[PDB]
Amino acid sequence: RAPDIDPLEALMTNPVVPESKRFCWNCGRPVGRSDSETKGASEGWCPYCGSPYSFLPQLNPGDIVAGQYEVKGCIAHGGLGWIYLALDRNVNGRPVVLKGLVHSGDAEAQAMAMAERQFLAEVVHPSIVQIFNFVEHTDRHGDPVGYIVMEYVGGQSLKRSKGQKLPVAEAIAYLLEILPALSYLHSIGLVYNDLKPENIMLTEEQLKLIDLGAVSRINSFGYLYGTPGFQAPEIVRTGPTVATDIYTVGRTLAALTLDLPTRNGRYVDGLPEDDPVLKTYDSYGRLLRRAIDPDPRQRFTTAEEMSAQLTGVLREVVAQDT
Ligand SMILES: Nc1ncnc2c1ncn2[C@@H]1O[C@H](COP(=O)(O)OP(=O)(O)OP(O)(O)=S)[C@@H](O)[C@H]1O
Ligand SMILES: [Mg+2]
Ligand SMILES: [Mg+2]
Ligand SMILES: [Zn+2]
Repeated sequence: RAPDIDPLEALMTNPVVPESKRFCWNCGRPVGRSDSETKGASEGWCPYCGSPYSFLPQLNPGDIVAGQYEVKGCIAHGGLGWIYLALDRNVNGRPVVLKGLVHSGDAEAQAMAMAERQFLAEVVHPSIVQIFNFVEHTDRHGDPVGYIVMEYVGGQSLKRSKGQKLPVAEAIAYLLEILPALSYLHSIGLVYNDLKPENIMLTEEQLKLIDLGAVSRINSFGYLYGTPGFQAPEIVRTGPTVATDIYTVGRTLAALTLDLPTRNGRYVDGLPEDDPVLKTYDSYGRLLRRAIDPDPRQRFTTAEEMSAQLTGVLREVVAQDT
């Protein structure tokens, strides 16, 4: 007899953060580490900045959030802590995903965080993860914390290491599917702000953008955070813009296709000279340089314009590959 297995079990991870992956959310320094003297604590305070940390899950299997979401366990751990899998009692017990909103804060701070992100529930595009709700629950210490509720997205991110870079045609075809989602965001006065391979999910059917935490209004300065090697150099002066999102498209294509030099764990600005890929596909190299131009006024004016040039480049890459 063949067994009846719950397919959710294979989707979840052991709810322990390995020591090599423990960092302070505030100052970025390693925390919760074992030394030649003492064992690393799963929760405590950062010895350098004094910020509280916890690598323990804040929602346990069987917990019910806002009388609606039945927690099943953990999917992954990130910058905002654990990412939980839950079953939505309003939508037939469909598995959904919960993620925290702020690393720390009192009741008023949590309420303000939920309210400021509520607009994401109105973002509707087939290539952008759907946000279903914003809910409150108590953490492992009894203090109320806010959660974003989102659609469960299948597959894995486009993040590729030095040995598994995508062929140019594949990477372009992927970004051509992403660019209309950016055009859609720009049409409603929003910037995605966090485009990078790790935030793009590849499913059995399509591509989907996740991690809407950086989504912001054009020319606003409330959120300036970004990854060195992906973020536009002028973000401090202009705030997020269509031009900063175009720059991230260029950086994303480069990170998916090129063996980019890295320094202190981040990709260096610009593109390497004599790179075999850029010498092979000239129009592609020209498009990337335009997209990452240090002058934002020199970049593609709109995502629709970039898509039009990119379509032309795909035809040329496909023809060259023969
Ligand atoms: N909606 C989702 N559906 C399925 N898996 C998800 C979903 N959101 C996140 N995950 C998983 O969790 C991983 C990390 O998700 P992210 O939102 O990028 O978290 P992050 O690393 O903490 O970046 P931050 O918190 O937003 S600043 C993804 O690579 C997926 O494996
Ligand atoms: Mg992310
Ligand atoms: Mg984020
Ligand atoms: Zn710290």
